[PDB]
Amino acid sequence: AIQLTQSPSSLSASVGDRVTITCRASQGISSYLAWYQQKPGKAPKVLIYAASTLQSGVPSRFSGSGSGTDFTLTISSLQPEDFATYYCQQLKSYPLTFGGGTKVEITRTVAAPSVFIFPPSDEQLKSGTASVVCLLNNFYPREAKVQWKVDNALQSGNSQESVTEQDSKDSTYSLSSTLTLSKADYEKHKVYACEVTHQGLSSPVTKSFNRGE
Amino acid sequence: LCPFGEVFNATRFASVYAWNRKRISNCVADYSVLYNSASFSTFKCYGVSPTKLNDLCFTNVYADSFVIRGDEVRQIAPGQTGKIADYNYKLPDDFTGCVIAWNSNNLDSKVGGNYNYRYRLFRKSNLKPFERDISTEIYQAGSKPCNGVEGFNCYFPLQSYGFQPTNGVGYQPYRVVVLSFELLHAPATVC
Amino acid sequence: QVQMVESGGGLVRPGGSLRLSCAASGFTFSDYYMSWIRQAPGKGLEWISYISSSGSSMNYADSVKGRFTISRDNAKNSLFLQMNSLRAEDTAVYYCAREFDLTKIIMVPPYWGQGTLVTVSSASTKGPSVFPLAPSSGTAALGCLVKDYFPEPVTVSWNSGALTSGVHTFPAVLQSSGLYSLSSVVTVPSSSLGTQTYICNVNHKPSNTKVDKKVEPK
Repeated sequence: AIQLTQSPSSLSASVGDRVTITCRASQGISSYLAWYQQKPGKAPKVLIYAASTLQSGVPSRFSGSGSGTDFTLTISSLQPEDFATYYCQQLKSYPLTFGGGTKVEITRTVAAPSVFIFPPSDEQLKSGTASVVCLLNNFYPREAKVQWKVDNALQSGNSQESVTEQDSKDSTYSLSSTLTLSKADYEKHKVYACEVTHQGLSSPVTKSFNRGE
Repeated sequence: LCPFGEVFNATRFASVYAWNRKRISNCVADYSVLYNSASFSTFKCYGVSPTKLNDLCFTNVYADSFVIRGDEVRQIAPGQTGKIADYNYKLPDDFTGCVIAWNSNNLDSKVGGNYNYRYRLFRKSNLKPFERDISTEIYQAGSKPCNGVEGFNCYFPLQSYGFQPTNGVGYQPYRVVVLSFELLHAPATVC
Repeated sequence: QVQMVESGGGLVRPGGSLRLSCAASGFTFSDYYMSWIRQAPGKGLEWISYISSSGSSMNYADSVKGRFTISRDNAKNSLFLQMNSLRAEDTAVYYCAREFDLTKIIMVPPYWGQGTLVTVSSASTKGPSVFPLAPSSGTAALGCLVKDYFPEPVTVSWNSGALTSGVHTFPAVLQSSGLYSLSSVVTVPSSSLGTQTYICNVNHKPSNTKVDKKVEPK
């Protein structure tokens, strides 16, 4: 019954700053505390155990701190792959508890979006439904808006959207720009377009293809 | 007429730190034709001669019974050391009587493990000859306390047995019976 | 070489039952107080239960007390979960951890296996459909597309694994059709457009649909 004050809940850092995580604790746990980093979806891994000691092979930038109930995790120079969500864990009594989760970011320069365009596949079309797809890749920040200009009559309400997690490689995103239509409504038209409006797109630019090459 | 050949013929013993004990008097036993069913992995003596008691009378005859592992066989001996001899059941240096055991893997090794029989891995001090601390106190390995929770250096004192049949003999469940005596200063009861 | 393996997720109808599995080696398994953990998708992680070194003592977190079943096999280095009378909210990704070593008294850095997805629903299971995206243009790029499988997950892999550079795995963009579409795609040197061959490696294991697709242009 030992609850954890994961502090703070969210943040974003310019690349290579020092950052610090408090984990206050509902009890006095002594040094019974480990610190974990969770790349999106992957398993967590230990980075500090015994509240101070470094795990094997880890770089030194992670600094374990604390004793009693206040606990600190320091990073020396934050790195573009250290994008993760973070959890400290109490390890004293077996009701086994964590911090709420510090989601953590990188502040990179505004990157330019990279946008290709792809048709419905012949496999795709022959099923009965045809899907058009537009590319967002290795850009920063992730905020942008896309538009489907089919025959120049723009399509609102048939667009499914996914976004990549920020690149652990170089802090730049990617987004899924799906179109969804049946074969007939795919063949009704001839002109198929896709428009991109990002902050770093000094002006908006566009990719396109005509149904039938 | 007296019914000695009873508990080992019986089926389920007690776990070693929970060793069941019988006081027997007003009795008469066959110490040889039960020995001559000598299918007991282990048998040797510290009190009196082997099976030369059948016309000998006693005040008290004792028979504790429990189940250990096969490696844990060695322990049931005057002057022994280990979590069995120190924390579970100590035989005195002046031990008067003997011990029998046999491979109960046949009987008491359940397929996922006889998670029932258990032993005290942990005691603060060491128990005296013929002592039974059947305590569930969450042993404090570490300084910071347990308060009744498991956790770091705060462990449950009794480790389970988990007698899977596949085990090495070391961990097959050996069913054990001790024969103490306090034959002195009371009627001639067990012959 | 510390190793842990979760296996045994997928679909389960609520009120029906499932069973998880954590095979281990690399350390000495029978030493450690074992335990499980689950995370609601995107949400905070929650300890659910543990088991002693000897199996002599266990206890469940309250959200699952009784309903589920810790168990370890000391001689095959495996921890288990039997999950019963399941619920649409029991749905999480179920990790296992190696924590407490009676062989010492000092701190052990707990080891977490890679996890496993349990999803409790009665809307039953559909194999995915796999679709390429052939390259068009200054330096090119290509990827695949998967659509209409249920439940999660499906597997990123590229060029029989030989590719991890620029592989952009998309989150599963769920559909009106109540299924999952998504895709992983990769930036591809426009020069190797003749010298290489590019094949993507799906795995919808819950529907046992596991297929590979070529990507070449025109």
